[PDB]
Amino acid sequence: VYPLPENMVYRFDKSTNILDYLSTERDHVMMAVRYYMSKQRLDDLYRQLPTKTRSYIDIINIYCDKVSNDYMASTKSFTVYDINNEVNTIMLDNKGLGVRLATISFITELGRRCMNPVKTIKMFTLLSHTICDDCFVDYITDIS
Amino acid sequence: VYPLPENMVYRFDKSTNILDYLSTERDHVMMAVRYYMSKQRLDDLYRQLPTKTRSYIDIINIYCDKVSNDYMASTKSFTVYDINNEVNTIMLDNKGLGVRLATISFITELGRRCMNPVKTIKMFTLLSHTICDDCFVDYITDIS
Amino acid sequence: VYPLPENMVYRFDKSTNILDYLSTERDHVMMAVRYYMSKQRLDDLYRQLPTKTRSYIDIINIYCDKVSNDYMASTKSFTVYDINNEVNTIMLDNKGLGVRLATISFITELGRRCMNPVKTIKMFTLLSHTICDDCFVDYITDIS
Amino acid sequence: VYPLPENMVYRFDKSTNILDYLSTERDHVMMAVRYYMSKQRLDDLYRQLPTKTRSYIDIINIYCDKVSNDYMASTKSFTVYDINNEVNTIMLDNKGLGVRLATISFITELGRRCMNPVKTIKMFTLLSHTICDDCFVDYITDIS
Amino acid sequence: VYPLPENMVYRFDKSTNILDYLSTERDHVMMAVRYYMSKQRLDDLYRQLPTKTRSYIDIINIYCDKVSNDYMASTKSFTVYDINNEVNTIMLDNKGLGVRLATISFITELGRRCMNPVKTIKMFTLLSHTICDDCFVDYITDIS
Amino acid sequence: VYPLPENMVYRFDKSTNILDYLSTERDHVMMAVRYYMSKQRLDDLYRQLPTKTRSYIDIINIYCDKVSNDYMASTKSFTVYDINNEVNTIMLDNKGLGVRLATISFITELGRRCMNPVKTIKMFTLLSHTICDDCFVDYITDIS
Amino acid sequence: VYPLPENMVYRFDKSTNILDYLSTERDHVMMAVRYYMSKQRLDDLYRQLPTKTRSYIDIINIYCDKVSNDYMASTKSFTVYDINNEVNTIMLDNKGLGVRLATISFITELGRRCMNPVKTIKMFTLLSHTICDDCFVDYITDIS
Amino acid sequence: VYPLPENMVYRFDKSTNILDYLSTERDHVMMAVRYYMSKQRLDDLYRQLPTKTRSYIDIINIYCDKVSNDYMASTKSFTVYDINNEVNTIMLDNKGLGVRLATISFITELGRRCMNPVKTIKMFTLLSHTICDDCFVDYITDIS
Amino acid sequence: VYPLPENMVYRFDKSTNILDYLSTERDHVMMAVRYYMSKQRLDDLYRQLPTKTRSYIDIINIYCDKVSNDYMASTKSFTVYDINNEVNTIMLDNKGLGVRLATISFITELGRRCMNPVKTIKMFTLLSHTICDDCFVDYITDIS
Amino acid sequence: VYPLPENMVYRFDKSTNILDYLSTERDHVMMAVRYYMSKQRLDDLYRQLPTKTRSYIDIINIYCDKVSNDYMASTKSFTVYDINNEVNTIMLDNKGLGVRLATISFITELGRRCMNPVKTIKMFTLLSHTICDDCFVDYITDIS
Amino acid sequence: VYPLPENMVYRFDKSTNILDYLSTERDHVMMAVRYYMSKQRLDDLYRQLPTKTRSYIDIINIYCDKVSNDYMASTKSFTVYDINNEVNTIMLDNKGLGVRLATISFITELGRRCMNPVKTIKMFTLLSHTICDDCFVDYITDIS
Amino acid sequence: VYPLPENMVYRFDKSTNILDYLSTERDHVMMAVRYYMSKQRLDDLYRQLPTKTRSYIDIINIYCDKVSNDYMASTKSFTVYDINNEVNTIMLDNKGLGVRLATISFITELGRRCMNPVKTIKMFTLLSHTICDDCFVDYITDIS
Repeated sequence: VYPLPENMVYRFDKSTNILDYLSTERDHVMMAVRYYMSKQRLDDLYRQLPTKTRSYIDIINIYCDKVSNDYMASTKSFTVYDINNEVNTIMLDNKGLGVRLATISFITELGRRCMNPVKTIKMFTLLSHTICDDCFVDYITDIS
Repeated sequence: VYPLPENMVYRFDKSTNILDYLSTERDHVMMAVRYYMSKQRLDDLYRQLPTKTRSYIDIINIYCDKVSNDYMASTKSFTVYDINNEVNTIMLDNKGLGVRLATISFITELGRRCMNPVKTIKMFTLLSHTICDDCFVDYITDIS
Repeated sequence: VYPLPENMVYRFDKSTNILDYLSTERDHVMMAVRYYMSKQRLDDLYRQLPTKTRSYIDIINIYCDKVSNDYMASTKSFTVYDINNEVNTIMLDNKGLGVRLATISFITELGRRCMNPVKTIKMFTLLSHTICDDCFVDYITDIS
Repeated sequence: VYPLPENMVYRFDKSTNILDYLSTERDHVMMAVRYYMSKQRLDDLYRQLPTKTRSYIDIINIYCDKVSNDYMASTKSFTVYDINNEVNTIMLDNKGLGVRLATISFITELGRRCMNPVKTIKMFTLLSHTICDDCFVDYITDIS
Repeated sequence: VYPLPENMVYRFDKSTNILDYLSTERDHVMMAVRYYMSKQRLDDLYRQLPTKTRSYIDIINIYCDKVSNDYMASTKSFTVYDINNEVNTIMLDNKGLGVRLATISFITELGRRCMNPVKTIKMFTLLSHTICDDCFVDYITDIS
Repeated sequence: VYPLPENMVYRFDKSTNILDYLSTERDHVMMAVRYYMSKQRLDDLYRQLPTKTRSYIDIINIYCDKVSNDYMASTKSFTVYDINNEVNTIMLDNKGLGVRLATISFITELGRRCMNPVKTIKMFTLLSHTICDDCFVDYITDIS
Repeated sequence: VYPLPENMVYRFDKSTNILDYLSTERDHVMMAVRYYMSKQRLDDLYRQLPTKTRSYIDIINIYCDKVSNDYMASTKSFTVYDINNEVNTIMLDNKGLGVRLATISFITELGRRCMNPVKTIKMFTLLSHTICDDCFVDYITDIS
Repeated sequence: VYPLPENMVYRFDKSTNILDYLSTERDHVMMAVRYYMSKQRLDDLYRQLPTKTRSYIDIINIYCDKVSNDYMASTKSFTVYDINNEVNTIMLDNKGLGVRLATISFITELGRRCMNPVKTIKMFTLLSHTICDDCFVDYITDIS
Repeated sequence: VYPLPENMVYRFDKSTNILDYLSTERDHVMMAVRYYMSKQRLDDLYRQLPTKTRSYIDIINIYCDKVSNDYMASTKSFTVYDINNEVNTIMLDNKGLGVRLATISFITELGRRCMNPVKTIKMFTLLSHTICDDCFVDYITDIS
Repeated sequence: VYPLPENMVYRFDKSTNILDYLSTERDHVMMAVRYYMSKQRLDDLYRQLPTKTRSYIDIINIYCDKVSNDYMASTKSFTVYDINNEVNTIMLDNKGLGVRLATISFITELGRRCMNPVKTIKMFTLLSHTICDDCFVDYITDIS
Repeated sequence: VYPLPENMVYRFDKSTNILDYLSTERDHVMMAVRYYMSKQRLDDLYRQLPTKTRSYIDIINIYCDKVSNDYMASTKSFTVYDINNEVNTIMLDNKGLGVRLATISFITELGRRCMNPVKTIKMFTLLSHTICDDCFVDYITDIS
Repeated sequence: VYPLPENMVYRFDKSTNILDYLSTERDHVMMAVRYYMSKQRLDDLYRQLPTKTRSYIDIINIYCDKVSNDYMASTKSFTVYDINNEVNTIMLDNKGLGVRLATISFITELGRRCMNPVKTIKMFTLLSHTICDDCFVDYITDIS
């Protein structure tokens, strides 16, 4: 509230939201276990990727990291399904590279805000299919 | 086969198994998209964890990393369920810290070998519940 | 003015405001002396803090740094007093961690904008009392 | 479009605009050649600058980098000329350091958005004359 | 006492003196809050200083750091006032650079030993006026 | 002259030639402004280049940097035009990669020696067209 | 022998085997000369390789380094010839990438154990022909 | 040819000579395989050398690296044999350390220029015998 | 037990064995005190060793570290005495360097497993006499 | 003696005292063996310590390192026993944290001066019991 | 002699010339003592220089280092005197900055080649007077 | 004088003594020239020293640096001669290593305090002869 910028308190509430999921010691320990497992798995996955896939990851980092540096998801009842379909529709109409990269950043931010890991990775899996249309694949292979 | 150590060819076949999942350019690009999203999400998650949870992650790293440095999952029809229940049974009988840490490393390795992300993170989620019994939580809070 | 974003010139005026305080060579040298003294004192203070206090500082850095990276004070007649009391009132009503961390960042920014060192550190001293209610202390000890 | 923030797609379109200039392999190679030449020239130029000029560059970095971290050009028919004259007019009226530094950052951003190198460096050359009035030179020599 | 060097126990008592100020959890948290605020403010201040002031800070570091590497303040009732006046008197008689730099180091050490932040920064503010006589300013501008 | 190697004095005269362009404080400040702008623009350009173009830049660095480590332009009336045409003629006769890379290094050195930025970047622009014949593009795409 | 693991003494005997080749001061100096020459040559070779070849080297490092981290040659009368032919036969039957990478690691280990440099590099030369069948080349170009 | 320094085009032709050996994809892959093997072998060799041999390598680096920083081999029909014998003759007459170190650098450069690995390492092997006369061994043991 | 590799649980039990020695807070603090003292003493010891001894330590590191990277002690009633005598007997028969280095690594591992510091350093002291026979000393001085 | 500060020669005699223990090559080699073993054991011990014990070690480092940076043992017949008992007596009377930390630093320095490893670690073991009274444990758990 | 570049053997003879001054162990030890003393003195001198002098040193480094990277003294009877006077004469006629910087590099190289330390530093002392004419001082203060 | 430690003002006077030698701009520039020359010469000298001499320098650093970290010369009429002879006399009586190392540190400190470079290096030259008696050479060769 006021003297404080209202946008500011909301941002801080949002940044401390994980704490509502860490109510007991058991919750903390389970989070630690899952993080260890997930982080080891991701580090290992990258270690098995050949340079073709690594260069595609580099391209995504180049554009998504640039924009991000230059400039309902934490709910219990979260509808990735309609967001997916809305995305699919935007992609059939707009054939630019930009909107595809924008979708990647948008979904990534929903993933940051989502406190359910199974839901998060289902979202990533579905939306990566939707984002990788023939148009996106053609851009990525062209500029790599 | 022979002059080569048979264990060696099997290890190399295993390490190149992801390539059977990367058959088309689209498969490569989707993998790149999912990796970007997953890695951003994990980096962001850690950034929101308070020092209590970070110290619990440190403990797991200390023991699991030590052992790992000192010393059916890639299939289509993978049964985490029975592995879980076998683990649950070992934990009711053996109350040592070691077997709990061993389970973490074991499941982490199954996660490395699993080429299906939704299945992998369901496994982590279920098994982290099973591993974090009152006994494990008590150890972790005691030594942190 | 215009072709330039008006927000931009104001931001640049604000960032060069210290220069009005550095009018003579003597002003520059006194600033250098005070900075040396203050910076040595702060480095020394941290060096005498035990790990309990350091972990509490880490928690503040984790959340305040996250928000800050994700997203009248320079006047002669500055009223910390009413700002304090407004803060105190917000804290009696809102018991969230977020608003407490938001207050820390807000007051820190007023401190950045304040060109009077005695006034600045009186502000910090008063407001740190106000921010550290039983609610904030309970959060910080809980998650550390 | 919508579920996506409209500002976001526009930002991503803007960040991928160079790709319209890299349509053929020849375009990529020529860009690589020009970048090598330009970057070698700039590195070499700095290497021949004495400490007086380097300290003036440091001052610009200190204030422009601070603001930038705290917070029609890509067209074919780009009018630096009127922008220059508008700037010249603002500088005759406003004698603050801030507006001069703001002009530097503003023109630098137009340079980032400009996909024509000859036009870009003509812009820099003209506008550096306009920005470096006696007022700006006096500030810069005073605080260096 | 004895087998131990008496100077040694006194030095260790002195180095652990902050702990008498950190008696409760609230005291620890308030210290953490004030340190965060003060350290952010000081880092920000330096970031707004032009190269002239930075070179003056460098000079102080060069001589005070050299001597320090080559080789009543923590009380409740601390008299900066008489120390100031004693300093002022030494400076009217001794016109050397050395005694001015010695005063800086001396007052800095009193600041280290002072467990009251408002008193500390009042001391720095007053004594920086006293140390920066025309003689000191002349030395500093001459050798910079 | 003599006891000194004549080549040596000439090299030192050449390395200090920028100083004739930095006669006034205004000249120093304008140079600082232009350098800031040019360097920001170049850093930004690289940040928007995809991995295809970056690998082409790497190839140029690999060969031009190797040779350079293993082993009239500063005038007012400089004729890039005839140098261009001489280059064009050498390239129609000699189809080797080496002579193309040699041209890049040669023109880069003329750029180093040129104290006029508009002339320099016109030179780079023209000569990059001339160097990037079908032969050069074919080499670069082949070995990348 | 026993209390010691027999595998351990054998491993240590193997690791100190070079010392039988360094019997005189002359042997040490000749080894130093040959190492300098060989290491300079290899560093220089890499420096002349374009990014295409470097990415192929990266692929080999990615898979061979992964397996190696996860998990008769020192004789006078060493038969690379039959080992080659055995390898050739395994490759005609097994078309997997894994067995090709396994051969690389296997031959590399024979090279480590071989104390004759001319024999070692003849082995590498022959076996690199044998390993690089159309199948291996197709894998490597596909995933790069 | 001319406007270009003739020495320069020749140097660039020389630096790109490996490309004539990398005509097919198979040639690139075989080069990558051989480089991996050779580089692993050399890294492993150094790892088994005791400090005596390492200090002898350091001596060669100290003098050969100093000179190199201060300041027919790529043919099909290359005669190391006569070069060896010419070297042997120079060493019988000149007993200085310098000429021995000069031979090392000279042969190392022939090795850089030689595009045949078996021939290169035969050269190194033969010439290291020739260079390591009693005179060279005496120097190296004396100054180590 | 089973689904888990039995070797794995045993390894994890072994790696967490210190925790049985850290049952109370006092045990933790005493361990911290002893570690500080022991680590300071060892760092200080190395700092007083001349380059002769440091090169001998380097030799041990070179061979023991190589093997270790390439590839009853925690009991209350531990018999170093018989292990010593068994070692002494192996050394009278086997005059190789390898078995001496193997003994060093073997005893070092017993030291890692031993949770009694006085017993551990008695072991090291005795066994270092036994390992350093005239044969070992001759090897070490020869190759240093 | 004189022109030299007598304290200085004594300090240098003290710093070279280990050399009287390194009279033969065998003595050097045994020292190298014992250092390797002791240092490996200590590095390994730390690697098995959980974060609780590590934070207690951090506290000791924070205060003992601060004082040490701010500001009969090498004999054959050394009496730790009476020093222990003197310490025990000081601790029963003085309940400050400082004197406990002073004892740690004092005993650590005796350990530095002691050239007998078995005696040194017996000293550490005994004195760590004596220093870790209920008072010290209470301080350390309170501030961690 | 020939197959070897004659310039090369001469360069290597020159680079190993110090060895004629290190004929005995005593010569080596005295060199080590003098180097320690000289290097400590020079490091200490720089540590007492204020930023004015440091910026003048930076200017010399900028130009002398640039030229050196871009591109009778070791005798017993060395005449600095005539070289000085020749330099003095060149400076009265040539008023450019370049020739002054060239003299610095020239004399520095004579210093490198001079194996007598007293003679070397007399040379530096005399020639620094000669080089620092009013013309050089004016350049250096102007561009700093 | 008093409130200030008298030792402190004297230390600061001593640390700023060079400034009396830097009275004019010419003095600053000459100092910069001499420092550049001396520092280049010393860096170059070390680069030509073989590992034997470097290990002797390491030994001096090990002991002199240890003591220095653990714990009339600036006059116009300075008598190195009598100090030398006093040293010579102490060395004939005291045959310890310590007193020789103490002399090195003592003379090094006189060198730090001496503001005349020719006198300083004459001192180093003379005293290095005096310190390097047969006794010192024997120690240094023994422990290297």
